[PDB]
Amino acid sequence: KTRSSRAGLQFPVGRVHRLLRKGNYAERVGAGAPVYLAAVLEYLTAEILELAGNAARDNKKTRIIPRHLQLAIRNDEELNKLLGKVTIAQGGVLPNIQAVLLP
Amino acid sequence: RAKAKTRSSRAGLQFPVGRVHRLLRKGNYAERVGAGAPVYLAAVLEYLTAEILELAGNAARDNKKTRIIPRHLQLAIRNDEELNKLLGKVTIAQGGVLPNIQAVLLPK
Amino acid sequence: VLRDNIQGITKPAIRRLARRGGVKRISGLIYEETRGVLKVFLENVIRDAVTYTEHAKRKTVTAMDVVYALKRQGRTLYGFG
Amino acid sequence: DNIQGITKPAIRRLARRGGVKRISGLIYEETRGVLKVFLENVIRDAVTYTEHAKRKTVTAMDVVYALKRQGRTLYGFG
Amino acid sequence: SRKESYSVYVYKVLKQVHPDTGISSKAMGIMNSFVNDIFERIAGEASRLAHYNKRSTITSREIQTAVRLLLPGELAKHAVSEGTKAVTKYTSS
Amino acid sequence: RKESYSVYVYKVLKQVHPDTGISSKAMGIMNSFVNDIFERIAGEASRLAHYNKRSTITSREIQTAVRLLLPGELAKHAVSEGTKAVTKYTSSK
Amino acid sequence: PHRYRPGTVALREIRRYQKSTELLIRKLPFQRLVREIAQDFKTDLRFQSSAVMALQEASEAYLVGLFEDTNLAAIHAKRVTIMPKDIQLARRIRGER
Amino acid sequence: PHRYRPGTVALREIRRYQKSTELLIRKLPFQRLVREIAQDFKTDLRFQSSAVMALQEASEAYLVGLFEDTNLAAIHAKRVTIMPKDIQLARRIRGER
DNA sequence: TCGGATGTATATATCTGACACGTGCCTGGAGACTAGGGAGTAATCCCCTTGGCGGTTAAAACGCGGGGGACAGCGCGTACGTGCGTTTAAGCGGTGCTAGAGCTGTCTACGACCAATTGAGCGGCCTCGGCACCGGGATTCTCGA
DNA sequence: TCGAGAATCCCGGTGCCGAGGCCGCTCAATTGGTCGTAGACAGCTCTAGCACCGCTTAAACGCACGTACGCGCTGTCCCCCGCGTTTTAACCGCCAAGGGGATTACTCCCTAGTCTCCAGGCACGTGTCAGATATATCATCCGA
Repeated sequence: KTRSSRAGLQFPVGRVHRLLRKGNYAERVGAGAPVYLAAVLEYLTAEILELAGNAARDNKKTRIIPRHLQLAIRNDEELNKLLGKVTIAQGGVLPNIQAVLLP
Repeated sequence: RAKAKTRSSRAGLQFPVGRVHRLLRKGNYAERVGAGAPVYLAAVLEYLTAEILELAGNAARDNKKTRIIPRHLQLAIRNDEELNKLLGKVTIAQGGVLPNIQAVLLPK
Repeated sequence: VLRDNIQGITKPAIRRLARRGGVKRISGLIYEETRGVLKVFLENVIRDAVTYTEHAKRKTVTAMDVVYALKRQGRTLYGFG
Repeated sequence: DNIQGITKPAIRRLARRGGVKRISGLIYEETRGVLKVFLENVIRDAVTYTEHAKRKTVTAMDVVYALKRQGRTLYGFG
Repeated sequence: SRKESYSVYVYKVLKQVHPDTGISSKAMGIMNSFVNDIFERIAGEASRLAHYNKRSTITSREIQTAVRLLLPGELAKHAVSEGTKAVTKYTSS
Repeated sequence: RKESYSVYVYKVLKQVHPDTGISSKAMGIMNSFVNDIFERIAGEASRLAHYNKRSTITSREIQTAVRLLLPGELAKHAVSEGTKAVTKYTSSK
Repeated sequence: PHRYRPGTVALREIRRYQKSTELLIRKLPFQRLVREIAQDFKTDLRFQSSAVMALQEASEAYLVGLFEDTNLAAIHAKRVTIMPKDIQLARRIRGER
Repeated sequence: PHRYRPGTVALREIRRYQKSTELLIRKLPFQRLVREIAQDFKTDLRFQSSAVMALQEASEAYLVGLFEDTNLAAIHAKRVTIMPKDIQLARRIRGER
């Protein structure tokens, strides 16, 4: 019955519709806008989580921590471009030493 | 019904208050808009316009020009510190640049 | 069609832009560097301008599309529109 | 005098995480100045939000909003 | 159709500031673009301020806080003084 | 009662990695990312609807906002998934 | 015979192009380049003259700010001639690379 | 005896603080600095723990990014040691100054 | 370039406190049904964008000295690392306690909405004055002496 | 220093086009009511921010010591600038057309609004194991 299962998604289409209606974005909100936005959000979340799981596995760890999210975001050209101006707390930095400093 | 008195003249402003109320109501900013919000916003906008026009007219007078052109607006905005900070990511069309030659380049 | 019009941004035009920028002496590779920086900037702006145009079901890129595309990247062109 | 609590080794450690090999002496003050300016800018807007909210405590959401206003979005606190 | 522009009011302010100074069409368009940009900036900040505090209305205090947040230093200290002085004059009919 | 995306972010994680877990700090970061992207896309769609004198957010506006926001491959894949989801939603009544 | 020394005819024209408010780029070549670039996004587009002018103003403002930063970077390295590495460093620090 | 040659330990501690995710700054001194700075805006202010922590995480990230740009500005001048002029160049180009 | 000696990974016991899982319930999401207004489709108008040809000439492309600045190499001395001893204050784990953050119940004043009413501002039309342009004279810089 | 020579400013005269004022008239701002509800105000609770205190010990600080690197100096040369000549294509004007961007008209169907029902996800509690820590066991780098 839930619109998330009717569209084959996992994010809540109903909650997204409620937030779109109560968010002061437009006078009225269409019927497929929540479905489209929930699909896009779920796709981006899946991309982030699949990239962070690889980083967590490369560290012999079965749990995702902020450092793994930072590695996944900074090692992807497009995710780092979408989140260029974002700071991840407890995420550290990307290991990068300039060649000039090396002996 | 009495004589019609505009809300922008009752408050003493020159910018319109009814138009600002209408733009705040048809702008999807909030469900409701208070009575004093358009007055406050119109007063702020009028002050900010007068502040720029003062320096633009001063720049036009320094150039022996009666009228204000975009070059004078750019000269007014870039010279003043706070106007430059407010409009630091803004490009004024046909405004040119502020004359600034680095001291190193000058001849000896 | 149209091809290789990036050379229409001649060397004197780049030197005049540098002079207005306050540059006293220019190298010989600055022209090729600038003709590749300008192309990137123009592609980035025109992609969003054409997106705005296509959304409105139009075939002409209006000045408002360019203004909105510029304001999207935080550039806020005053003047047109 | 609390700006001296940001010691020379702390600035050196931040530089090392930033990939720095050698540091001049005047950096340990040129960096304190920048840190103080940044903190003042962020705390001004945080306290503005706190005062508008009719509150006397600065919640983490006020700092998050003040940072998001300056372009430095922060993930992890709300 | 009728396009609405702040030309009349900007000209009024110019004539009360500089009685004998004109303004061109391009400078008038730049002033209209500046007024629209600042209007939308302050209005968006006020909307976000109302949303953050779970409010449902934009009062004069949200505009005051938006002006304080957006205008730098001495400019905000003067704009707040004009906004409050205008609101006081308004509410004494 | 406070509403978060923890349940859905955890379900997606079980889809993409059935043998890994996610910490509390990472869940907070994922909620802050989802909220930020939602706000970005919704604001862009609202501005798009405002520019065209329309008063309805539709799949057209959300798709154009996604195309404007996300980079090339990310935007193409997001648009494909959104269109597929809208099509499935519609056909299945 | 009266030849100016290499370090004067160039500050001159710095003062000139900082005093003026012109465009400094030919208009037809820029329009042609804009159309060429836009062919990659939608075939058979009809640019509005105001759009082509706004593009030119924005592009030259960007190129003047970039050259200011390039000048600063080239002066930082105790140089006068701007090098492409100066542009690279300016864009890298600006957050465009 | 085994004095690690000048520069080699400096090569280390970079691989140490880029692998770690800690704060690198003492927390009580930073809280005291935050309160002292906030006195100038409102008296008798109380701060939330998640607020001082948020300020610390933001400021340290800002400083690390500034030092990353500053190192590039210093390498540009054919140097290895950062000087304050490198910080000023990075701030000026980024738009802070 | 191997000998001595540091500073990383590697392997194992041992907690423990976050993580994932029952649970139940209550609030928010479905499901049906109605009204009406946004917008989608059709047709039309005109305006403004594309396309073209001719004449000027301002500007770009070219080629040639030549000087000045970028680059490399040497040297010096200083200031910034490296390590050792100390001492200073940061954590940490308790205590108490009290401001004030957060949630609830009235109920009152304020904002939305609607129905005439009209004047402010938007559109169209001169027009003369501010500004651009040219011609020449006076003024200022410049560079080889 | 000095004066010929080039660049620039000033001063005036002429033309020209747009900034500004005036008239007409819409339609959006004003006035005056009702009505519903958002939040102002008082009040209660409980929680977490603050203050303190002892103790341990990790980190910061100060001080030799040395070496390597930033900065200044000198020499080369090469490459960029100033200038004169030759294209050349921008640019202005003036024409023609037709594509499509703005309008209105109509209607229809899609979304808001409301009532009713129910399920899922949000606090809450609990076992338990993923990972952090103490302890012992090979890449590299410093010196003849």
